[PDB]
Amino acid sequence: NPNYSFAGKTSSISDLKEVPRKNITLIRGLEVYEGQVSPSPLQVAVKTLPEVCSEQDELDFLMEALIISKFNHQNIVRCIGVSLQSLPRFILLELMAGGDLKSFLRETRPRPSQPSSLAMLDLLHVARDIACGCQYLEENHFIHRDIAARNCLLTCPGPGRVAKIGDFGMAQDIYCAMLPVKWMPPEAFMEGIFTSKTDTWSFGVLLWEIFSLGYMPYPSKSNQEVLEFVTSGGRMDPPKNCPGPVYRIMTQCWQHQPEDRPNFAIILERIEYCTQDPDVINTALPIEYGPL
Repeated sequence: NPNYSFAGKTSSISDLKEVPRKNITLIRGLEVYEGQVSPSPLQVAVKTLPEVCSEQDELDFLMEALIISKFNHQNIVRCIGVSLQSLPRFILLELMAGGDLKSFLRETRPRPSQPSSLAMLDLLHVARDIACGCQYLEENHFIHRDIAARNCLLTCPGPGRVAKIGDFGMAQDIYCAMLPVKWMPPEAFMEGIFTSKTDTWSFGVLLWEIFSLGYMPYPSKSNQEVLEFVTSGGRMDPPKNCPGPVYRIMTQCWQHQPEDRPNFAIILERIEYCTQDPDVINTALPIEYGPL
């Protein structure tokens, strides 16, 4: 019966909104499923706990539910509720029909078949959306410890999409071959120290992911190669066609000392300035060659 504290308030399993299992219908796989909760039922994403799981997996599933349920921000995926009293156990989330941001960027790259699928403003809007969520976490003293394109989701694929932070596993914090080293600042991988300025660093890496249209950070480098590179002052080059003003946000996010990195209010200010600049937003994204 673990307690969870966020923004000075403590909650437990009893605070989670239990939805009767009979009101929940699974529609398709997306494990995660599209579902409906009951003339116009609510469309949801359903995250499931495998019945064949360990006891730690059970506790981790509960904690995930507690964490997400206590956030209240338009750029953090909503929790509709849970169904923990039937098996397999469910967490019911906001349906994000656009899927994860990394997959979206890769699949929606400008190609000859789709020459204007995305523009710079689309990318700056995604960046602003996630920075807004990050500012909310910072203001509420929550350290994400796992900001990355794979952990962000889109409301829909088409125009008007809103990006949100969707996953809260805190993968960077060991307090390893699964460690997301490519998103971690020096103090995190060396000393295991995390603060809101460690989220700033990771946001810089996300910005690179966005403006590269979904490339893996540090092209051709392994995890240890990246660790040694970043420790010695090495930084990524700009993504292809990346405007100078946008690259400078990245390089500010990657200052060696945490105190020299911007907070999320400043990041948002800088993203807004880029969004206003015609030379930035009139920059064409590269076209990835393919058939008509």
